[PDB]
Order: sequence, then structure tokens, then C-alpha cells
Amino acid sequence: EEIIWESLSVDVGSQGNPGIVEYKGVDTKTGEVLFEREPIPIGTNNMGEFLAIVHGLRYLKERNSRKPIYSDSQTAIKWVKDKKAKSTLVRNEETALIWKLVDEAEEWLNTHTYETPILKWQTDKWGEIKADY
RNA sequence: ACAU
DNA sequence: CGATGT
Ligand SMILES: [Ca+2]
Ligand SMILES: [K+]
Ligand SMILES: [K+]
Ligand SMILES: [K+]
Repeated sequence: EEIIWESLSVDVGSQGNPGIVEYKGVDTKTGEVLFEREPIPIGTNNMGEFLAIVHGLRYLKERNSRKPIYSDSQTAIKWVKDKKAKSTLVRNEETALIWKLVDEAEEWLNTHTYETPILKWQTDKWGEIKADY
């Protein structure tokens, strides 16, 4: 319905898909950049969006924050809910780094708890997510 | 078809 | 136009 302004928004950016992947998280209200991941040489859009959400969960938990997370990614929201990133990206030396991060993100989800609502940013109604690149 |  | 996903 309406934007929950007291929230964290995440977004992925890439050069190619697959290609160089980065992500960041911002304060939805203020646009302040709260975290930014160093570019990962090869990944997919959906792996990046998944890592961004899980990073947000870890960031908020560390700070004892109950704010929700917005993502515009139907895919990544489901992967987090399932605790399983069903990526099609081949596993090889080129993709080892992103797959390590994805494996570790799944492992974190399987060993920690959180109440953080993970909410769909409604781009069609609200425009671009505030974490946009 | 929808979300990127 | 190409790719990643449910
Ligand atoms: Ca974006
Ligand atoms: K996005
Ligand atoms: K983006
Ligand atoms: K498609």
C-alpha cells in the first residue's frame, strides 16, 4: 500500500549478466549508503540481489534493528525465504568467488534467526528502489 | 506472464 | 537486443 520509510533498501548493479556484480544497501528515507560490496568479478543479477538481502539481514541483526528490508527482486526474496539460492550459474574457477559467497550466505541463514520482514518494493507504483545505481 |  | 529467475 504505502512505503514503509523506516526500512533498508538493497539493490544490485552489474556490468553484464553474468558479469561484474556489486550491491549496496541504503536508508530508504534518506538515501544514505549503509553498506556497499566490493565488485565481484563474475556473478548473476539474482545472486547479487540474494547476497544483498542476506547482507542486510546480517547488518540489521548486528545493530539490533527491527527495520524491514525492501528488494525489488521476486527471485531473491523467494531464495531467502527458502534459504536456497537456485542459481543456474555454472560452477568453475571464474565463478568460485560468487558461489563461495552464496554458499556462505545460505549457511548463515541456516544457523541464525531473524524476524526482519523482507518486503517487495513495488516499482510499478513507487518508481525505482532508493538503492538504485 | 511476472519480477529483475 | 542479450541474460537471470519463479
Ligand atoms: Ca536497480
Ligand atoms: K534491483
Ligand atoms: K540496479
Ligand atoms: K524470461
